[PDB]
Parts: sequence; C-alpha cells; structure tokens
Amino acid sequence: IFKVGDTVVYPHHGAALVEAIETRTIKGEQKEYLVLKVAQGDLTVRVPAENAEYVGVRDVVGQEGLDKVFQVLRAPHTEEPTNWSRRYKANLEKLASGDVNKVAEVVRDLWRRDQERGLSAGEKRMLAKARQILVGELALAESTDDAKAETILDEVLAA
Amino acid sequence: QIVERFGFSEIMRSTLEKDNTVGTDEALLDIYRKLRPGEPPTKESAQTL
Amino acid sequence: EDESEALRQARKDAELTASADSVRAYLKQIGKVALLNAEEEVELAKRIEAGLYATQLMTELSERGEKLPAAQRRDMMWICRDGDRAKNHLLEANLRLVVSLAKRYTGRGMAFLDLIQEGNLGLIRAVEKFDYTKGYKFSTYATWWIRQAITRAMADQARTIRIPVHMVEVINKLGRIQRELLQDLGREPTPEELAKEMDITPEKVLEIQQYAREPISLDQTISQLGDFIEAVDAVSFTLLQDQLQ
Amino acid sequence: LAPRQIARYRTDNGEEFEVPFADDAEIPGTWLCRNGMEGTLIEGDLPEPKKVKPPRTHWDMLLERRSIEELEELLKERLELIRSRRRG
DNA sequence: AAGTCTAACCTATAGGATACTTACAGGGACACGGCGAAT
Repeated sequence: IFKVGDTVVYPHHGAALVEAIETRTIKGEQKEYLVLKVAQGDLTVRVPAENAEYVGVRDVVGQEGLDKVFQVLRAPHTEEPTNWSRRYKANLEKLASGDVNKVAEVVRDLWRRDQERGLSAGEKRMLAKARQILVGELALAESTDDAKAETILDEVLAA
Repeated sequence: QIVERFGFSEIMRSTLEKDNTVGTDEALLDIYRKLRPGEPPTKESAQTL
Repeated sequence: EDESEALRQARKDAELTASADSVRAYLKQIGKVALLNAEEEVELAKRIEAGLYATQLMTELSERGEKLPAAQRRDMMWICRDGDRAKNHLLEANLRLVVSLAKRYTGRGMAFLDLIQEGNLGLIRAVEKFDYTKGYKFSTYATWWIRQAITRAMADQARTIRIPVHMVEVINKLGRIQRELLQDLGREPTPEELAKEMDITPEKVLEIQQYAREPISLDQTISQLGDFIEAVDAVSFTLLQDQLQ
Repeated sequence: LAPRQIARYRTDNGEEFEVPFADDAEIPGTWLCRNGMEGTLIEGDLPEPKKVKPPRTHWDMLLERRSIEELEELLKERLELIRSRRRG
C-alpha cells in the first residue's frame, strides 16, 4: 500500500505522512495499521491495510490532474440562483468528497462572488480552508515553496 | 428459594404468607406501577428499569 | 401480557392521576396523539386548501351574491369544517416533532415549555405556508420555520434589557467565534482579532460585549445586594433662595 | 400655573375620558387613555382613522403560491367524494 | 439656534425546502382519608 515515509492523501484532511505499518494483533489478527500523521495537530491515524483503499487512502494526483484542474478553474459561466442554501450544501458535499476538481470549481466560484460583493462570515472561512488545502496538495505534488504555491495559485486564479 | 434459604425466621415467613402477591412477573408489574405512575407497565421495561 | 386486562386496567387507572409537572403533563397531552404519514399529510393539506377556498368563496359571494342551494351550502360548510379539523389533526401530529426539536435549546434563557409554545407557533406558520406540489417530507420544510420562530422569540424575550434582533445576531455570532477561536488557539483572543475578523473599528466588539452582559439580580447571597445600593444641597438651595430675598 | 385646559375623549366602552394639556397646543385627534386603548374626541375634527388592511391572512398566502383552477379542481373532487358518501 | 433642509442607519417584519416524532431537620397541627359497629 505504502512504504515508510510516503506521502498520502487522506481526505477530507488532505496531505499526510506515513511512518510505518504496525500490525496490531488485536482481534486475533495482525492489523497492519499504517501509522499516519497529519499537519493540523500532529494527529495519528491507524488505518487497516485490509481496507486502506476503502477509507480513502490514496496518492496526490500527477501533473495531468494539475492541468485538468487548471482548465476547470479557467472555465467561466458556472451559474447559480439567487439563494445561498444550494451552493452552501453543494460545496459542503463536494469538499467532504476529497476531490480536486470540484473543490477547485467551488473555490473559484466563491472567490469571484466574494470579489464581486462579499458574502458572509463563515463562507470566507470555508474559502480560506479550501485554498489552504489546495495549496498544500499543490506544494506536495510540485514541492514548490508553498508560499510560492499560493502566490501562483492566486495568479492563475485571477487570470 | 426464599423459603429454603430461610427456614428459621418467623418474621419473614409471615411476610411471605402476608405478601398477598404471586409471580415474579406480577411483582415486577407492581414495582413498575408504583415507581412509574402513569406508565403502561411491561415486563421487559420493568426488569431493565 | 397484552389483553391480560388487569395489566391494561392498571394502565387506565394510572392514566387518571393528579400529576403536577407541566412538562410531563404536556408530554402526555401529545401522548394521546400519534404520528402522521407523508401521503396522508398530502391529503390533509389538500383538504385544508379546499376548505380554505370554500370559506373565501363564501365570503366573496356573501355580498351581492346568490342564494346558494341548501345541499351546496351544507357540503361547502362541511368541507370548511373538515379543513379546520384537518389542520388541527395535522398540528396534533406535528406537536411531537416540534417538541423533539425544541428540546435542543433548553437550559438557557427561558422555559423549556416556553420554547415548546414558541415552536408550536412556528409550526402554525409552517403549515400556513406549506407547499406540497413537489411532494416532499413536511417535517424537513417545517424545521426551518419552527427554528425561525423559536430563534425570533428567544431574541425578543432573552434579557431583561431589550436589545434589537440585529444585535442578538451579532452577539451570538461573537460568542460562537469566541468559542471556536479559544478551541483552536487556546489563548484569549484579543478584541482586535474580532475587530479585523468582522472588518470593523476597535469599538463594535466592546459595545457588543457590553450589550451581551446579563443583569445581576439584586437578590443575592453571601444577603441580597439590594440592601447595599445607594441634605447639604437641599438645605443649601432653600438658603440660597432666601439669600436672594 | 401656565394657561392649561383638559382634552376630551371617550373610550369604546362608554366611559367618558379626559387628559390635561396646556391651552397653547393641538388637542390631538387620538389618545391612548389610562384604561388602555385608543380613543378620539367627541368634539369635532373627526380625523377618519382609516385603518390599514391586515398584515397577513392565510388566503393571500395560498394565493401567491397557488391559482384558482387547480383549487377549483380540488373543491370539485371533494364535492363529488362527499356526494358519493351521502347518496352514492 | 430651532427651524428647516439634507442625507443616511437601523430595525420589525418576512423569507429559505434530503432527514430528523415522548424532557432533565423537627414539631405541631390540621385535613384528607383506613378500619369497624349499626341500620
């Protein structure tokens, strides 16, 4: 699944690091829990290797995904009605899904609508959080000075 | 069980005769009715309570 | 033991008790009533709208209208009564749900039963503006209206010092942000953090905090406070008027 | 004291009512008395209160979200159902 | 300086639609109610 020190994408948390796979003989079987660490508060997760793919253990997308999401965020004309509830729930679901393209589409939409008027309080926090995770995975895929990563993200997003 | 565990104490055999109640289910019914006025008694609820 | 009879006679005798707890009492007032079926609720709403149209048609034709037939009049009056009883039954079915969602704002501000009744009013407004043309669950639409009503009433009746609804909104917003900021950082957030968070000058947070303050009952103990709460000038004013004399 | 008089009204339940003012003022058309509801003069003026239409009513709520034809259809359906119930 | 004349701000009302159905001492005294003989 992964060796020691690999980089892993575990949504909705995003980037994480694996250190080992301790096989906890609990339940009479050595549960190959891949010990994993995150960056938010150094939380530790023990994911069974038997169902690692089920819980969402995966890798950062290659540059093909990067160019695909570049095209996705370049695309205008994403419409929306007057209300707020529809987009709020939609972006909640698509951010909880641990996807790269849809998070980019929703963050682009929210960026442009904020730049137009300025919406609310908590949606600014969600915009920030989405931008942070996108920058983190971009730096992870490119290893490109995450401050530089967010600067270039802003540059391409502004277009 | 109560009688055999205690074959000597007059007070408790007197209580057994004068308890005027028969059945563990009936005892639970009485206990539930007393401790839960207004509640429709039922045996599983009585034992769990 | 179901039809054990005795076992149900005990239940009936227990149903006829004094009982003084009002929250328990209302728990049993809706106790007698049951739940509802979605499609049954659709038909209920249909009957409600039909009876409503009937009564308004009566009111419109009441002036310079027509001498309606006895059978027609009887049937339309019956439809109107059926609609009223239908909405009563619908509300009776929904009392359980509104109670179940009103139990989540207890322990604060006002009485739980008070929350219940304000939620009941919100429920009446929800049925007042319920649309079943798409045919979705009534409860999901309702929750928004009941929560709206109870939040309104909480805001209007929270404190002895009346504050506008906008201020209730900014205050509970301030409290929520304060709580989560403590949860993340663990250090007391400075007022300037809130000032920049909401994009305001360094005064709004102070005023909002001062409004948020709860009055302290003069009744207290340690002896109540009211006892310990606070002739030169009066004598002087009389003397000065005389001095002018 | 200042030249002062008393303005005259009457509340709806008969009781003739009265509240003081100064002579130099407008004796208003309307006043909320001590009993607790609005009243007006028995003197003239008669400012024609002209009450506003009610905030809201269940009918107009159904109006902005429904029309006449489908409600007529529901009314007819109920009518024929009840007619079958009574006489068949 | 109140009397206008001008230009904001603030708030009671209202409105949005997955789903969710039963909370959380002690003492004296009197009045409301067990146990027994009589008709």
